[PDB]
Amino acid sequence: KAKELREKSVEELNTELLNLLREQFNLRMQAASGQLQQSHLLKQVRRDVARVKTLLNEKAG
Amino acid sequence: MIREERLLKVLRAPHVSEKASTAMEKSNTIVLKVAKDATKAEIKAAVQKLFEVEVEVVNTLVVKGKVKRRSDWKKAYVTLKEGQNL
Amino acid sequence: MKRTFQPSVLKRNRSHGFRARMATKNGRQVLARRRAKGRARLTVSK
Amino acid sequence: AAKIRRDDEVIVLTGKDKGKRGKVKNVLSSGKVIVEGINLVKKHGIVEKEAAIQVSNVAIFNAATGKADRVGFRFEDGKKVRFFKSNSETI
Amino acid sequence: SRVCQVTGKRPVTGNNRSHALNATKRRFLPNLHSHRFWVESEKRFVTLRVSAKGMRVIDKKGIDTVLAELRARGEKY
RNA sequence: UACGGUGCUGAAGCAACAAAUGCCCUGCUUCCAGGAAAAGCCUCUAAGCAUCAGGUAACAUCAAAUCGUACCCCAAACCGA
RNA sequence: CGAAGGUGUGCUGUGAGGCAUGCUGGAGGUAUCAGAAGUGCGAAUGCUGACAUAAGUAACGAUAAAGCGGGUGAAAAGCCCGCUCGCCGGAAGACCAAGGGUUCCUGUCCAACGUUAAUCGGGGCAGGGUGAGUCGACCCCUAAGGCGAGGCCGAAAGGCGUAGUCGAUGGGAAACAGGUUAAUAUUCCUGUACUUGGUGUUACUGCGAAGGGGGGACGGAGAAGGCUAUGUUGGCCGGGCG
RNA sequence: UAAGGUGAUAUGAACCGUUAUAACCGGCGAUUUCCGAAUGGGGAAACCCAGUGUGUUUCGACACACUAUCAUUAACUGAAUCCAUAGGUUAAUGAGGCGAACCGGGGGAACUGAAACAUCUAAGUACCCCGAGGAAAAGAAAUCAACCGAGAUUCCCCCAGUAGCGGCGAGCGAACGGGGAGCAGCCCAGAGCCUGAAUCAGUGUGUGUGUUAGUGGAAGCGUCUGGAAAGGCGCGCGAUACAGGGUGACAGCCCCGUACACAAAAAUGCACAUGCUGUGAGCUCGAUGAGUAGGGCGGGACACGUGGUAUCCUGUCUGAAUAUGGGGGGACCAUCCUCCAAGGCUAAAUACUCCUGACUGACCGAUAGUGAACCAGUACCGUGAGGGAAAGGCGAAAAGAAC
Repeated sequence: KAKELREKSVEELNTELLNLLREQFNLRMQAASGQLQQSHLLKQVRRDVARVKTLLNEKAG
Repeated sequence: MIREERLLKVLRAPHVSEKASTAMEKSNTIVLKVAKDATKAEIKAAVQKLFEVEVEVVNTLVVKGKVKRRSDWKKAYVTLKEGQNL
Repeated sequence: MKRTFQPSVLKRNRSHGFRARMATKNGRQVLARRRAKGRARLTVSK
Repeated sequence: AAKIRRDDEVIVLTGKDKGKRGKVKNVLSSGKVIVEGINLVKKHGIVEKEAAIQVSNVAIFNAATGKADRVGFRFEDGKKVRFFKSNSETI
Repeated sequence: SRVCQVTGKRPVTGNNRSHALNATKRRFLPNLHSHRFWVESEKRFVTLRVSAKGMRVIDKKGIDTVLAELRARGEKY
């Protein structure tokens, strides 16, 4: 999953990061409200934010 | 300006209780769990943006942790102007 | 009758608190002793 | 580095089920296996599950020599392959 | 402290011995005095805390070389 | 009406006298034992600034964060096992 | 196909002891000859744990005080509700600070806890509850005091202390009445307010210190007067006619 | 390196992976909240309050960095005061704190023993403080010896409980000399000649060895008792492996291994080989450490308590010769023997264990062994320093008991 992130540019890595954070917020709000049975999305999105800003850190020098 | 990320971080969950309901149907105010370090301003901005509703004022209180292991959390009384939220 | 322990949080922290221990080398040795023994509560500071 | 896997038709060496044959349904991390229909715990009324058994207690079934066998590890085509020891036949 | 800037003499400890040889832990102090020395090269008076043997060393060597020694070991005067 | 309680409507709503240890009063009078401090505050200028900056007034707008707020508290919640 | 251990019984030796095998137990134990001992308990006002005794004895914590009816429950002297009766009333009422820390409120429960029973509880368990520009803290400022750049000292560690910096128990800006929850209210809501900055805009202008001068800013006692909280009585209004 | 996973709890739930990018383990990274040397100022630790820049801004604001003190070095400007200094300011570079023992220093007891006690002993011990390093210290003769000689320190066995010292009491207690372990010596106080001239560290490599993942491993069945075999019994087989641990009782052959053979992207250590970098050789003539040696006084250290007291040290006061010179050779003097102080540096043998891995015990087996086998420095107690527990075991499998 990190590969296709690698060929992506810093500019679009930020857009994806924002998209992931909005998804994290949405999933948090479903999960708190009682729906969202697919409870693993939470871990998936945290992990995806992690790799996105790992890549985004290593691009910056 | 408070940037996008902090807003995405400050709202934890909607607090649901008899008080929270009656608050919604009488004072047109919604009660939320927020990040323990969130501010009146941050909660206000976050609600206005992420919920696309208009807010009059925010009142916050930190609920002390009950013996068990409950962590201290902050409860927010968000008073909407006229938009129906949820 | 009046007993010996009349609590006061301010006085407690000023007399035995963490920064009072750190003020003098003898207090820092109290702290070193208590770490060496592995005290869960290192001082009165709560 | 296992010598007993899931899809594996295996025979029991000890414990009321000597000689019975079955398939390894599950492999528990504690060095026990769930084998098809050997260690049936019958309690009350109706059918119940198979309790675990030590992997030490089952042996891979050669099914050609018709007898239990020991397993070994070699490197055919630069790849760890399991082989029946009493036959040298890759599994 | 009671240290000579020049020689480094300090207070040392020793016994005080009575006629019956009763021993009492005591101290011997350097004969320190704070005295202003004319430094010809610098055209200023430098004040040093020296023992009397310190002044004698100044007299042999001269204040310039002694001040050099103090700078060398970093004593501030 | 859940027998807990809830809603709805609502008349008069004044005067006299007596009043604190409370207020005026940090006053007043007396006394000897002769009764904090600094800031806010108000005014004056100095170096400077100079058709500027500041000040002052009006008026509009906005900001006032963060934390404590339950409960006991002459006591079965504190100090005394 | 029954190890040690435990509990019996028989036999044996001068003893310390040994041997056998019933039962329990359920997995170890060791003839022999050597070797090494944390090698043997009844006492030390021994040490630790168990369990006795007195003995179902004393006691059950202010001599303010209880009695019925109904409810609920398996069960009510103690819980709830009602009616009486007693007790406090400058307190045993209310409100805080300090301290405590969730004891708060609600629903369940009754093991332990509660000197009795408990259906009850500050008990267990689960869910809730603490909303502030004006109240407090923080914050500006200082006292006693603490710490203290340099500094002056002192075998070292350190001591004292100047500029300073902290430190309330003190001085610095401002919200009140009604209504509300099961539990929060000067915080929510309703009405009516007030304070301090910033930012503009307009008018008019001397503005500007770590400095100066005022102010803050002050004792004890006593004696008035003028008041108000507050009460009492009349009137008024609503009800009453025993 | 894998067919299984998502630490335990732990069921579950949601999933993920199956030659390969599930998991897992190693190397190397990135992130790393607040407190705490805590360092931007404060503070009652984990909090409060900033300033200064640089951006952004939706004008409400927001982000990110920096900012402690000291020492040193440089720049700048710079009082009395004229130059000057003192100061100030700004950078850069270090340091700070913690950690078990060991080690070197600066301080320094008492109980006790002497059958009392004061000399003495305990004892330079406990403790305190400061500083370093993987060791530290010491170390290259102003050393012993004895008329022969040896040859730097450290450590061990002797010497020897000897000689001595000692209210000649209690006690304390050497050397010389020998056996060993280990074992290289150097440099400045200075210039010439020579001139990187071998050189000891720094780094970049290259190679060989470790180390931090791992890989393969060799062989057994029938029958009997039993709940189960690993036991018995019969007949085998491997073995450079019959170390161990499991597996339902007691397994060389069932499993994990074991002996043995291997492995490393990468990152490290350790040898060498180099390249280079500060550095210096050799040579010849010099020079040869002064408030010092010694003395007077008061102490301390030497086994040596001042004794007939050598020797060393220094608080105090003095004060040489200087290589035709001086020190020592147990008062002292002569003699003839030996060495060169008043400047340094230095490996090894030696000490120690917070830690890590392996392996072993006529070591313990839950009142034992750590205080603690168990979520223990915990509950608990104290105002605080500090004190300080009790507590293991169902079964082969929860099959943990539906009704």
